[PDB]
Amino acid sequence: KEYLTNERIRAKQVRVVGPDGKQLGIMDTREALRLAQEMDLDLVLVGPNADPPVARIMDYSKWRYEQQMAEKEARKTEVKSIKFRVKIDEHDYQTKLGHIKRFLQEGHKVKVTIMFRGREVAHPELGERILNRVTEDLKDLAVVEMKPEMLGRDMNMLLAPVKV
Amino acid sequence: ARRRRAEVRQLQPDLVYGDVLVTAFINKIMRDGKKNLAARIFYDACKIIQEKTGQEPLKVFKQAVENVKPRMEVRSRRVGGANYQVPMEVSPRRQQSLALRWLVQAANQRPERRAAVRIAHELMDAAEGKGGAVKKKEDVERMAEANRAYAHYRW
Amino acid sequence: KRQVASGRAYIHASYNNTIVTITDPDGNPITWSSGGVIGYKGSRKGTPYAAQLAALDAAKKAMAYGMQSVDVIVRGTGAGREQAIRALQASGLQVKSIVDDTPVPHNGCRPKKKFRKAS
Amino acid sequence: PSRKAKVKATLGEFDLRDYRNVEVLKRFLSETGKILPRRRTGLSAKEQRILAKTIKRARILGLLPFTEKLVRK
RNA sequence: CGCGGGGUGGAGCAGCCUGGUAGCUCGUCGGGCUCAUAACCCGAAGGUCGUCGGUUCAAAUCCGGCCCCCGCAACCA
RNA sequence: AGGCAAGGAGGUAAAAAUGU
RNA sequence: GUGGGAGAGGGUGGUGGAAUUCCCGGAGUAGCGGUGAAAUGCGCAGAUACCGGGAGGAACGCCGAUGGCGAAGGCAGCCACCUGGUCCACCCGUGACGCUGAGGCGCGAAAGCGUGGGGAGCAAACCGGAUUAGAUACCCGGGUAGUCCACGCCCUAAACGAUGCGCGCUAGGUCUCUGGGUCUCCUGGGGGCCGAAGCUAACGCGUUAAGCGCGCCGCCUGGGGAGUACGGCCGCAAGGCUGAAACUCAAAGGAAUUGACGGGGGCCCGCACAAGCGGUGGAGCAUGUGGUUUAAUUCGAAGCAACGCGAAGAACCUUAC
Ligand SMILES: [Mg+2]
Repeated sequence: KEYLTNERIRAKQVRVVGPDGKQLGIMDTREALRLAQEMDLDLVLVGPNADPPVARIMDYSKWRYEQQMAEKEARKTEVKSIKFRVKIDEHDYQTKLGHIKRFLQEGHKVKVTIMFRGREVAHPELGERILNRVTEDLKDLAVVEMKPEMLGRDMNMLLAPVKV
Repeated sequence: ARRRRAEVRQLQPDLVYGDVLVTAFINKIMRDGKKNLAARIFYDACKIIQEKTGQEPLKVFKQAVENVKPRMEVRSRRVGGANYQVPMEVSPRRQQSLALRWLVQAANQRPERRAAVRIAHELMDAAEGKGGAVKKKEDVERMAEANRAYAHYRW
Repeated sequence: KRQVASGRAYIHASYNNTIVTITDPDGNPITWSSGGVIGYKGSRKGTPYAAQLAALDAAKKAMAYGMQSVDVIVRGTGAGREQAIRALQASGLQVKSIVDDTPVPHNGCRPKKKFRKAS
Repeated sequence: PSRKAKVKATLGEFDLRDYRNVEVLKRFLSETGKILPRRRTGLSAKEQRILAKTIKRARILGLLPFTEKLVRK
């Protein structure tokens, strides 16, 4: 997502895109620079390796800030995760449920992951039973997306909110 | 490795020039254990140099070596949890070795057919003030004075 | 736009950024330069080389406003204040005398939890 | 560790409890508005305490510098 | 259907908004850390942006059709 | 200028959960 | 008693600058702040840093100590006052007036809580952001109770020398302060450190004893249950004091000693990292292994130290299937 700025295009024919949507045509570097200076903006090279190199007359710093914000907001809006087990009991389960609910309320995607070890014989069964029960319990503020997915020794359930 | 300062190695000097530097260069050139092939190659390169830039083929080599040398080189240390580049001085011997290595590298990433030719061209470049080895040296130098931020760890 | 020729240099030396402010014989500043003026937006903001660079920048700025005689005030100990001092000495700058003034309170209010445990 | 300029001995006879004399106690405040310790002053515990008291009084008055500035470094 | 907002790697989205650059998180695949697992680390496989066009030199994107879907509108009868 | 120190400094400042 | 002497002893009345933040004036500009890294955060209505003035509120740097005071909690700018205890010298006066202390009264950190004031910093709760698999946490930015003062409570404590006080006696040395002296060295009174005897489970203690005694009080009677339950009493309430049983187990505990380990400290080492060359990992194949499959894929080998291993010779034989 990085491109060369100001006088820094190493070309002697850069094609000038104005600040609106126009194709101004096939121009010089110096001329492009002058145009940029005229609008109190700068010159960005958005498609560098072709015939006539691309001089977009945009505001660079602001654009980059916007991009960075976009990159931030997307990742962090989040996936939050809870790790269960095969043999799960009552108070602990309740606590986990509460935690999940809290996370949902916060405004985030919920993920229920199980860590397996000891005879892959009735591991999918109990896993399903508990996970499905959990889902049943929270079919008021949460809904189901990726159905019970045992893929070797990697079981994962993905749970998404009702009102984000 | 924590006991001895451990010895810088002795080389039997050249069979055409009488200079250990030359021998070292030849050794460097030598991959796969064929000095008695690579030394011929070096000789050929020297001859080519003599033919083209009307200079002594030892003198040119020396000039090249001088050109390729870095004074502030860069290193690798993990300080604070994260690895920071550490720019510091080079011992003369070590610097020379580095230069030789970089020249060798330049020789293998040049364009033409016969290796001798490539080596000759590289030598010429070094003598002049440009080329591949020279470029690498410059890069190295740039890496220092820009990452001199962490140059409060002299080690 | 201004000019004065004689004056002070102030180095606030914190953890996070070594800040250099250059000023007139009264107390009103002419220019100030930081680690963040010449790049360095981070932990390496508070770093001796960075500090030195900042100092150099400040000196240059001063030279543009026609400034000759400089008296040195170090305020604190952030990581490179010595480096900064050295840089200042170097710049072909009429480097007068070196003075250290701490804003150490004469035991005032009990500080934050990172100066705490140190009572 | 302080061993060449024993600040008690060099200055001659005088009274501790005389605060209007500032050059007499100018020995006793260091470079900053900081008092010299037992390793630097060379005084009896009691004597040292008395001196400190006197210095405090002086500070309250003005005569001896309250907080100075470290020249040279 | 009436009007507006969009459909993007297997699922959710950043990019669309300035026309060139499609990434990340999770899922599948494998190894490694390991005493083992988790995490972790590193990659592999996985899209042409619902999509057909046009604009345009280059469309995800400007723009139009259509699918649609969603949100709404199904009001005075 | 050194012999050994006596002190004020900011670098060390990676996070690390159990048993088939 | 006289004669001194030290002291952050205690309260009352001030007041001294440094610092912080607030608010203006200036001048100045693009970031500051932060950190293992960052993000929230504040800043163009001009922040931060810098000088000028004030507004406040707290606490008092150095000296300062391993020191001093106090019964203990505790106590430090400095002055003034009122006032405690103390220690000595003189041995001058009194003439056993002492020592302890069940109860009781009194104090009693810090927090809390009541009432009013103050409100800068800090800062539970609380909101953020990061860290994280999860974070109600550590890290970072706010931020209210509250810290502060006044009255009134509370009254707990690692209220600890984890050592009750009173006296006597039992080698020294050494530092520390503090007084008296015929003041290079004595003598008293504290505070430490090293140790004769002796003790003690040892560690240790050792004229400041946990020694040797006596005096008098407090409590102990396995752990856990449990400072709980009941009651009683005190408290505006939190809770506190006072203090069990039923049951339940064969350990709960302390000291050290070996070793084991340590994301403890020093010193070393090794191709351990670095420096260096070149590979594996990618391609194909050769093997051996897992896995499957199959009538049988003989058996074992398991991180280094199983995996071109036993097999240094599977067409049959070998060869177990
Ligand atoms: Mg894994």
